[PDB]
This record gives sequence, C-alpha cells and structure tokens, in this order.
Amino acid sequence: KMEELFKKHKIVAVLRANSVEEAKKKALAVFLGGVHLIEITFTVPDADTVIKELSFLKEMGAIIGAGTVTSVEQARKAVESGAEFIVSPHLDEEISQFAKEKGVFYMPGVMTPTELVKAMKLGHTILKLFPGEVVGPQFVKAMKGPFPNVKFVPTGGVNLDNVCEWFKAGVLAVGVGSALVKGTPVEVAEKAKAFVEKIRGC
Amino acid sequence: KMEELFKKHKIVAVLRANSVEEAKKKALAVFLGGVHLIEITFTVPDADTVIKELSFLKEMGAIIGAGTVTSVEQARKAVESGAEFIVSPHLDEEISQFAKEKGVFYMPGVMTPTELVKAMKLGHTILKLFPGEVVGPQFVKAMKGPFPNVKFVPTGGVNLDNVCEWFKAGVLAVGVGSALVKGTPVEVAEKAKAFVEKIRGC
Amino acid sequence: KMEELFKKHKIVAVLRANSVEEAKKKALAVFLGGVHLIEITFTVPDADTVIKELSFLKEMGAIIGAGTVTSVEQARKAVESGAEFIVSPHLDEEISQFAKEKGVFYMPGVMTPTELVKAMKLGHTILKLFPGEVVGPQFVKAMKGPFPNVKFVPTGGVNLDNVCEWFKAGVLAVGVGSALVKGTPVEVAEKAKAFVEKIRGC
Amino acid sequence: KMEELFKKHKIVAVLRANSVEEAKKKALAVFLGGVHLIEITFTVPDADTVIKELSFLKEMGAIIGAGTVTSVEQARKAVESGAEFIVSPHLDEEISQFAKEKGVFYMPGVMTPTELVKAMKLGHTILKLFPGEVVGPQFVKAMKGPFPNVKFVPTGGVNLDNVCEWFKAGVLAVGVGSALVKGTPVEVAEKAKAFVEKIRGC
Repeated sequence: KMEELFKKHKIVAVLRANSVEEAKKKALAVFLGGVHLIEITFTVPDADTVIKELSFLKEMGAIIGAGTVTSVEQARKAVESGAEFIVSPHLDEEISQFAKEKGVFYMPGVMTPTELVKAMKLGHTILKLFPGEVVGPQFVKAMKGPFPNVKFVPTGGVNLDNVCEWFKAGVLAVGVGSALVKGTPVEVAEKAKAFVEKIRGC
Repeated sequence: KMEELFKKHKIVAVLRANSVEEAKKKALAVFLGGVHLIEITFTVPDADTVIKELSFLKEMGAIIGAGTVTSVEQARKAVESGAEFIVSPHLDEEISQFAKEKGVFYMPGVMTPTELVKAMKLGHTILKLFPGEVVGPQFVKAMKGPFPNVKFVPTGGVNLDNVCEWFKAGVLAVGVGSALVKGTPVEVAEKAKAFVEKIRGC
Repeated sequence: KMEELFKKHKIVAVLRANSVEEAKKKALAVFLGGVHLIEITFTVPDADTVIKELSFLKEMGAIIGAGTVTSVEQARKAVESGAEFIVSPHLDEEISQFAKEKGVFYMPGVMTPTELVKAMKLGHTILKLFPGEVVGPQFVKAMKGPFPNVKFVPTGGVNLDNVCEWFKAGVLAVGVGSALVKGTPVEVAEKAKAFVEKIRGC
Repeated sequence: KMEELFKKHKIVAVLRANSVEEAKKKALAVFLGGVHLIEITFTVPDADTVIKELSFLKEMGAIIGAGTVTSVEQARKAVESGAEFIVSPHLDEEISQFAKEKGVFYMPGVMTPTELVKAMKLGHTILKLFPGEVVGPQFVKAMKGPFPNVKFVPTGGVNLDNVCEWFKAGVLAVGVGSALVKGTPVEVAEKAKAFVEKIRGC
C-alpha cells in the first residue's frame, strides 16, 4: 500500500519550517494544491504536534508522515502522533527494526551502492536517494544495471526544470522541499499546482 | 596475476544483456574486437551458464569473470562455472571472505573514502569505483593524495570522449558497459575496436 | 577550543610533500603568509618528525596537526610528536575512541548522510567533507535541512575561485591542499596571502 | 537437409588462412556477422583441429564443413573432426563414394557439362561451380536449358557488386572467399554483415 501510494501520487512534500503554525499552513497549502503525500520533518519545532493536528486531513485523503527521523525516540513520537510513514536522510538499522515491529513503512536514505545493499538486506526496496542534487539522475540510471528491482525517491534540489529528467531516469516518486515549500502559503499552494501539472505533463 | 591482467588489458567489458544468447554473442563480439577481460554480470539470465559456455574462450586467452555479484550463493555459482574473477557494485565482507578462502580475485565497488578504507582493511588495493559518472576522475585524483597506493577501475558512463581523462586521473583500467556492449553484435565488435584504439591512443 | 580556532582562522593548509624538508619549508611559507592551522599529512615521509620540528612554531601561535591518519599507530605517533589535532579522510571508529581517551580533537572525513550520522553518534559535530570537489557546496546546503547543527570543513579542490561559494553554503572553515601548497616556498607563501585576503573579502 | 540449409542461408564462407588462430578468428567473425555456413579449407594449417575447436559453434547453429578436400585421407580427418559437409574444387569419385558410405554431404566442384553429367551419375545435383570468375553467371544460365534440375553454388570472385547477378542467373547459394574472409577479424565481421544485407536486398 505504501508503495502504491508513492506510485500513484509521485510527489512528497518535504516540509521544513520554523514553527508549528508555518508547518501546518504550508501542509494545507500543498494539499490544497494537489499534493497528497506530506512529510513533516523533525527539524520542524514540535513536529509531532504538527502531525497530530494534521491528522484530520487524513479524512480528506492526505497521507501524513514524518521525515528527518534520526533516532528511535523520534520515530516513536511520530508514530504515536499518527505518522503513516517514516523517512530519514540516512540508513538507520535501529529505525528499520522499530518500524518493522510496529508495522509502519520506513524509507531510509542512501547515497552509495553499499548503503543500498545494506538497506535491501534489511528488507527495503524503495529508497530515498539523498542528496539528489549531488548524485543526480545519473546515479539512478547507473543503479538500474546491477539493481533492476530497487526504486528511488530522490530528495534534494528537485525542481520544475529537472523533475521530468528524474522521472526519465526511472524514479518511483520525487521528494520536493524548498522548490515547493519555501515562500508564503499562497506561493506554496501555487507552486504545488505547478509541480502536479509539470509531473502530469511528463 | 589478476592485477597484472588489468594493467595489461586496461579495459573490462561489463556485459549486461536480456538473454544467454545475447550475452554470449556480445562477449564474442567484444573479444573479436580486442577486449580480453569480460565480466558477465549476474543481471544476465543464467549468468553461470553463459560463463560456463564461454569457458572455451579461455583457451584463446579470454579472461571471463562475473559482475553484479551480490550474495555468496551467486559467488559460488560463478566460481563453480569457471569465473576467473568476481566484481560487485558494492563492498561485501561476506564475498570478500569467500573469495579469499577460494583463492579467487575479488574487486569490490566503493564510492567513499570510508568504504575504500574498509576494503583496504579486508586486503583489497584494486577497487571498482562505482558509479564513475557520479564521482568522476575528480574523485580518483582526490584519492591519490591520502591513498597513493590504491588503484581504481571505474565503471559507469566511461565512453569514447572521456576514457582518456580517466586514464589521466590515474586509473588502473576502465570497466565499460553500455557504451561498448549496447547495440547489435556487429556494432559491439566495432565499438570494441574503437575503445582499444582510443585507449592505445592515450 | 578546537572549534573556536577553526571558526577564527577559517583555513587549514593540508600539506602534502615529498620530503621532510619540503614539508617544513611549505609549512613556514603558509604560516608566513597568514595561515595558522597547519595539517601535516601522513603521506609526508616521516610526518611525525616534521610535526616535532615545527613544534616551536606553536610558540608563534601556529596550530600544527596531522592529516591522512589511517591507523591508531599513526595517530599515536602524531600525538606523541605534538599534534594538536587529528584529521582523516574517512570516519575511523578506532581513531575516534583513541582521540577521545587521549583528549585530542579529531575531525573524521565523511561523504554521505549515513557516515555523517555515525560520526555524530561518536560525538562529532565538526566534520571534514571529503572529497569536496565531488559533492560540492550543494552537499553542504542539503545537509543544513536535516542536520542544522553539523558543520563542515571541506577538503578537495577548494581554490581561489570557489572559496567564497563554500562559505556561502555554510561551511565552518576550508581545508586547502594543492591550490595553496603546490609550487615553491615563495609561490606558496604568496598563495597563502591571496587566500587569506580572498576569505576576508567574503 | 544439406540442400535445405544452403537454400536457407545462401552463403558459405570459404575460409583460407595462414594459421589455426587466424582461421578460428575469421570463422567467429563471419558467424558473428550472420554467416552460418562455414567451410574450413584444407589449405588452412591443421584444418581438422580448427573444425574440432569450432565444434561448439554448432550448438549456436553454425554449420561447419571442410573445403579443398583432395584425398580420402583428408576427407576422413575432416569427418572425424566433426565436419557436417565436404567441398572440393574438383569432382572426386573416391571422395564421392566415401561420403556416400559415411552418410555425409559432398559438394564436388565442376566447370564443364561433361563433369556435371559425371557428378549427376554419381548422385549429385548440387554442384560447386569453380572457378566462378572464369565461367560466370553465363554458365549457370546456359546449364538451365539442358539441365533444369541441377543447382550451382559458385565459388571464385563472388563479391558485393556481382552477388545479385549470380542469384539472378539461378544459383542455389554462393561461396565467398577473399571478398568476405580477407582482412582483420573486425573487417571480416563487417563484410559478413554487408553480404547478408546485400543478399537479402536481392
């Protein structure tokens, strides 16, 4: 199901913000603009409260998860507050195990073939590729040779000009932060619309 | 001896293909065009059978190995079928150990200084650099400072325009996949000739 | 204090050389040109002797450390000879632990989010980013999102044209090798002056 | 079956070479370029060994025979080493008889109506016409009148410019030597491709 949602929606908003209020307003902006997968990063102050207060959007079909999860303690709080998926920038064995026992989808981040293989050995085949702007689509295309059955969701620098190249390389979905989320609510809602159209357009 | 063969031939064909028949025809094409080091990747269906059926080319001086080796079970099959060398995209401690006991040359893939150091601690000084198109010659030149005695064989994006830059950076040999191997047998045999000449030419 | 010195001086000369004499002359050149943080790499022959013979420059305010430290045995020699800080290209748990017990500042090198997190778990928040020319400022900016409290000192390709971009990305200091250190003593002393001015200039 | 293979493939490479190694490389070149009928002439040194060492290509669908067979002793060695067909430049009653008892297809060479008739009396209706460059398509057309049921495979001078004229005259297949086989492996593989296309093209 987690796989199937990424496949269908193709875009996850990676939401960094300086306050609970800003984070909630941007999550609403993004949703109102057609982005259903919303990742509340743990760099947001009181990121758990934000996830809990957005729980109602689930009734409107939003899928609210947590990102920048770097300890099992953070993972527990996110899940306790209703996170439907966990994302980290790195591969965390302890978070992998906790999410396995808890029955919650975890997408670890990877930047190398060795990291990729370790993640596969922990049962993962959908991987966050981070930072995407450093490795690029080139990395995604290179992995298709030896690891035809791994799929990536790049985060980092994905924007309006390159989103289609990423999909050409073979990515499953993209995670979009500052290109989507930075600015005012109005600007964010609008940029949300543009990304959906640009993605549909390819 | 394994080192010395890489040093002498300078190019390894990294052979991905959709069938046994295609893989064998491309391995013959490449050999006929002057490429003696042939890596049958385990993304080739029945890659073991292909290695076994190419065993006779060893009598003509071909050196047939296996690539995209990701488990010890695959490693065992490759060696059982006559592989003279094992290559992986990542650093695998279990494959390192098996190849050590079996007395077969293993070239793990590495993308970072930490991975490099771990591989050295496992006894390796000839490393696959993968994906070469992501890190580049720049990475090879950067490693010369702190690790003067490590040598790289980059795989990923090596082509006719950049092969000489790679050798300028200090690589021991190059692994060439799609630029060499994609196309028909005739086109592959011809591209094989071009790479040998271009490499000799630098 | 180690943090505070990096913060104040902003540049560390990464000194590779073919002899004790060349290394000492270049360390003097660099210091005479205004660079106070001097990293004697262990690729310098008898790098310990060089650190010991430069010990007097500490009385003039030079801070002499060791780089390219790849084993605890090398780490011990460097510290025994008066190294005030230890730098490696990779993350080394054994060197981390030794430096912790010995009470000496260690800056491990990292290239990925997973490596970064492991280093943080070992108590490090100032990280060498290596090779900087492969990942770039882009990597430093990407890390600010999920890891706002990590600071980088990139080594690899930092030069007169890009030093200000690096500081724009949010680095704590830069480690400069060949752009600073290559050439004759006179040329090195002069390039030292240029880097200090260019850094002040941004 | 022998008839039917000639009919289907339309071209037999007549392989003369100065060594075992050259002969094998050219047979591979030709096969890789789409020529399935390969005639190893007995002017090749150790022509039997070459036929035996190419025996595996039979598993890839190559049909390996012997040419320039001029005694029953040579015929025996060729058959013993796996030759699937025997070709001679002349009509040899002794080779005809041996091949009849052994159950192996023999194509004797003929240049005159009297030779043709003698071959028919020995049970042959598929004849090598040799030397084709001396008699020409004219000879093939002339034979259609009195001997409508004889079919020729000309050897001698068949090339890219005249191959279609030969087929216009009514030949069953062509045997191509120097126009196909002379040059390096790469050049031979390529010329092989050209002949197949030119033949298909008519």
